[PDB]
Amino acid sequence: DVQLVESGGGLVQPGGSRKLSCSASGFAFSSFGMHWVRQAPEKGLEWVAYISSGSGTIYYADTVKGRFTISRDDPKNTLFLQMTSLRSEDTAMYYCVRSIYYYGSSPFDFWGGTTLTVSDIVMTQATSSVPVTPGESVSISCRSSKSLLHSNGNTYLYWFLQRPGQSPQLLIYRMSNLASGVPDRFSGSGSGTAFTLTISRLEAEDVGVYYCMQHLEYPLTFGAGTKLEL
Amino acid sequence: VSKAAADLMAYCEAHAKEDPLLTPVPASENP
Amino acid sequence: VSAEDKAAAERSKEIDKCLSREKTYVKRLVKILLLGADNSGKSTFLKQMKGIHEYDFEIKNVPFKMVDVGGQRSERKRWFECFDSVTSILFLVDSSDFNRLTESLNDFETIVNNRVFSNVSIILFLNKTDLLEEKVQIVSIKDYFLEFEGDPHCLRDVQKFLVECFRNKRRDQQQKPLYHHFTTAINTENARLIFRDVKDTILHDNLKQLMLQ
Amino acid sequence: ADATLSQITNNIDPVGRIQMRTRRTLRGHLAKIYAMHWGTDSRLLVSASQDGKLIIWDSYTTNKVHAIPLRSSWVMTCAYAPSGNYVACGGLDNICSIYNLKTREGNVRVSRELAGHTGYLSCCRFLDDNQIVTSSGDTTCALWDIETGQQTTTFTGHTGDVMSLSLAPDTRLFVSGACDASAKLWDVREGMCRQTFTGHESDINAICFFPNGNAFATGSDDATCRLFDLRADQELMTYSHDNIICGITSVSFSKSGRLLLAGYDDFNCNVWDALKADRAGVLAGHDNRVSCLGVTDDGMAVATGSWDSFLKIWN
Amino acid sequence: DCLFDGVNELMKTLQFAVHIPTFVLGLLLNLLAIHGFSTFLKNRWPDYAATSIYMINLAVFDLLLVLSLPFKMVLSQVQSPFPSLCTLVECLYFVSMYGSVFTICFISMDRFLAIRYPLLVSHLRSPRKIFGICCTIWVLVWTGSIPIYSFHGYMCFHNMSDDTWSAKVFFPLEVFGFLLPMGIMGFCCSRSIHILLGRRDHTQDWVQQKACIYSIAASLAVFVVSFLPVHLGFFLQFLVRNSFIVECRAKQSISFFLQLSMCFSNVNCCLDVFCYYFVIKEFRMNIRA
Ligand SMILES: CCCCCCCCCCCCCCCC(=O)OC[C@@H](O)COP(=O)(O)O[C@@H]1[C@H](O)[C@H](O)[C@@H](O)[C@H](O)[C@H]1O
Ligand SMILES: *[C@@H]1O[C@H](CO)[C@@H](O)[C@H](O)[C@H]1NC(C)=O
Repeated sequence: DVQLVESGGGLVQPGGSRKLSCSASGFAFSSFGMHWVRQAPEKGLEWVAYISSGSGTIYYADTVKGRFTISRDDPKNTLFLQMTSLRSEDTAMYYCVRSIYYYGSSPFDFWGGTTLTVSDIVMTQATSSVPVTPGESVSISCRSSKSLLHSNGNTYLYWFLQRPGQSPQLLIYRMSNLASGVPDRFSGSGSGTAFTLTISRLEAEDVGVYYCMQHLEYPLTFGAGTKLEL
Repeated sequence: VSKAAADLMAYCEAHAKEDPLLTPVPASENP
Repeated sequence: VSAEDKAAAERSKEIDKCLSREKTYVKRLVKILLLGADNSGKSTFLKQMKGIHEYDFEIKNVPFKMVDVGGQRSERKRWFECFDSVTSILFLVDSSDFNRLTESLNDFETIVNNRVFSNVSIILFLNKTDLLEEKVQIVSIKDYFLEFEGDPHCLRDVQKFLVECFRNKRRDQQQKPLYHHFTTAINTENARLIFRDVKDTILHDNLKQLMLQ
Repeated sequence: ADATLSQITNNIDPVGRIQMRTRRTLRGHLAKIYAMHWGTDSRLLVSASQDGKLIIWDSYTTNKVHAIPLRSSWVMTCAYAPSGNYVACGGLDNICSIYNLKTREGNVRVSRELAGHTGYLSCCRFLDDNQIVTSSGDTTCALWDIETGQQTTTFTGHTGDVMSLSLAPDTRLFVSGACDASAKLWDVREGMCRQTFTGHESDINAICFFPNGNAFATGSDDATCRLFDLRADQELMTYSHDNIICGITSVSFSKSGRLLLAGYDDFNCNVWDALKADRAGVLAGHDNRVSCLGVTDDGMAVATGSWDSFLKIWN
Repeated sequence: DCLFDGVNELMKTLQFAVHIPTFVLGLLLNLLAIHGFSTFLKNRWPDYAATSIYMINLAVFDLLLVLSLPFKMVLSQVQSPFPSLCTLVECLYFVSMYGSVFTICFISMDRFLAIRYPLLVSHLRSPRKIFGICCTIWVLVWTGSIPIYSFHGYMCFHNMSDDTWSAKVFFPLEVFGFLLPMGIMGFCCSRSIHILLGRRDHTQDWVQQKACIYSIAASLAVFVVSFLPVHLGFFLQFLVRNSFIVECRAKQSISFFLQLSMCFSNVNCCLDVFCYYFVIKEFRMNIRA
């Protein structure tokens, strides 16, 4: 089974350096690009860095540019993130995210979990929380600055869900396709500049924080967290 | 034999509108 | 070309690099197709050194692949066209055998006279030659071959007559050379002969490529 | 027989010359190309090369999405599942390999290894996600379910080796050509032959179904193609030329059936007009004998595969 | 004193009698050889492209020499008021000659390499290496040729300077234009012939290569009859320019021999079409239809 396990975190004094490691057991790590996505306490997700399958193309975030290094060890099946000159704003909950890019592929599916504490398309959801009684379809809306519709017919919008105390999991990839192992109640639709998420039924499993992300260009910007709860 | 040939011609004429190879597709519409 | 199409292009580049990394091996590979008979001793010859078998080995830093199609071989040209790229065709026969000589000669004539293998050299092996002298001493040659001329009890004459009869089945001589060998069932020097014949075939190919004539 | 097809079609205007150009060329294989199949999305195609390789491409952008090594190098056919999850292959190893492309591991592994055919596999075409129809050189065809792998029904009656197999649009009947200069129409649900046709004088190398499912054109090694009708139970028309003295390796029909594409052994392909029984186009650009030829589902592009280790997309 | 009026009076008419039909035949012969082999570069590339490269190189060197012939023909009797036309004609003449020589030597070397090690050259043999080798042949010929004719100049191909016939400029010419190429030709032909004749024990079918054991035996022959007397005359003339041979009735004979050998070496541009281009069966079927 797929299993990404991250370690190397802890408490770091300001201005220090550290290394975060991630084992990638249970799948072909050589054919999957890897992303680092952190989450500040009581905040949303923000992309950090990305490395391709062949370690040819490497991308960073403007906040961590020139400060963070991302490396891949294919023979050992491991991902490394080296951080230096840390600041108090680096406290987050880092996650290693799988990806793979071909025709019909579904990137950003499997995540992990690790904790680190230190002593551009605009995507946001204005609705902080949407309380709703179970039994009726619930709609979640996410706003974007540019248009995610591409000349080839692709709309790079990603719908993820994070349950309390858990890790985010991919609900919908490319704004119209559901990830494997998901209930059929979830659906997604929308225009080039507007998108919507529909949930047919609500259960104890469906309560959580919903996030919207764009993959049109780097850096990948997340939306706001819609707290769907009963 | 004649009925089969007539049916073949009728089917060919009915679906002759949607043959991208028969009618040169415009470059903008060309995949 | 979006941010995800660039990654797909990079993956395609990696795949193409992987394919091109092994393009030297396919050129360096030397293919020999085995077309022996049941009584020829093909199994013993293979053990010394439709079930399709492939034996891959290395001789003098040269990769050799022997394709054994024993059990079922079709006469359709589509089946035979799959082996038009092999370097050599090895034909194994039983020299000591008497009644099977005509059938093996017919098989050799059918194999050689096909246009599919016009660019493939033919190697001939005559196994179990240690019993050939005893067989020719017990029973002469002229009895089983009216056209034979010479001493029926001379081993060299018998070998020469067999070689001539085998080579007479070649309708065309200009295409590729035809070779021959005489080995027993216990010797372990057939690999050197195979390598020498492969080198001779390669030299002939280079001569034809050089357009020296 | 009362009126010939040519007599009725004489009133139809000729199509005229059609020029089809190579939009993109697919390269990367290291040996001869023996088969290809068009995916249901009309963008993904799978091809088999005698270096023991299977490649699934992106025909729109010439992008290599999948590259699968094969256990046996001597492979003669390949197939694509209608749903797009599995790919079939077969050859001289008398085994049909089904590969699954949607593994959670991220790679492609062989889903199943069907065995039971005495001779080499000469054609495999998927019926659904859990069924497949195969033909072998042991002069018989078979129906397999990939859930268990047992021969649900074995179709026997062919004298020579079966060469090509095509399935009807309704996936209820099919037709197979063999080396006995005859073509047999078999029923999947029933399991015995109903119609047999003998018009050719040599080995039939390819067969395909008309889009309406009531006729089929087949080519042989006598450099002629012949069209037969199921209801008429007789030969309809022969497409041949005096300048053509090479056998036909593959055939394919257009969406409307007006243009029939046939690959020959003279380093090129022909595009005949089925109704007018006259040559209409020539596909040239291959420096070797063309093996496989396929018309896409949408009818836009046509893919050709030859012995020059190159695949050409035409439109 | 020594007067060379008689030898020149004879050699002018000798050139006018021998060189005109030599140029006339060689022009058409090379214009047929080039077009004949240009077909193999458009329809038989993967097989004969590697050979056609240096074949066409040799053909174009022969054509350059053939085209330079009528200009020395014109300027062997009259003087044109130009100090650059003679230099250009001399440079083209000698560059074409010693380029054809090097091309023939490289052809022999390539044959010997393709024969002695067939498996090694079954992989490392592409027209890119041969294109680079032809390019370096042109480059080497030009750099070794220009600093010689830059110190030549009353007439054209007559009365060379006293530094053209010096040891430092004649010994390199003899060494790099006759000795080494002749030794390489001899080795690469004798070894190749012995190897091709030793195929009898490998396979009785050696008779299938009968013609292959004669074409090289022609290459080792028409090379001597068109390059040995010329360099012998060069050595003799160099001997008689640094106070070694001084006598009448002898220097005249040496001048006659050198001029006649240089006039007869120019039929090698016509004998190379029979040596190399005509012994190929495919060429014969291509140019005859
Ligand atoms: C590095 C190697 C390759 C590089 C490219 C090739 C470069 C060198 C090419 C060769 C040049 C060799 C020198 C010139 C030879 C030549 O062409 O020589 C004319 C002969 O004719 C000799 O005659 P020359 O020395 O000129 O003078 C007599 C009167 O010509 C005559 O008329 C009179 O009768 C006589 O007594 C002499 O006075
Ligand atoms: C060669 O030129 C020199 C230098 O001008 C001259 O002295 C000599 O007489 C000439 N020899 C001839 C024309 O034979």
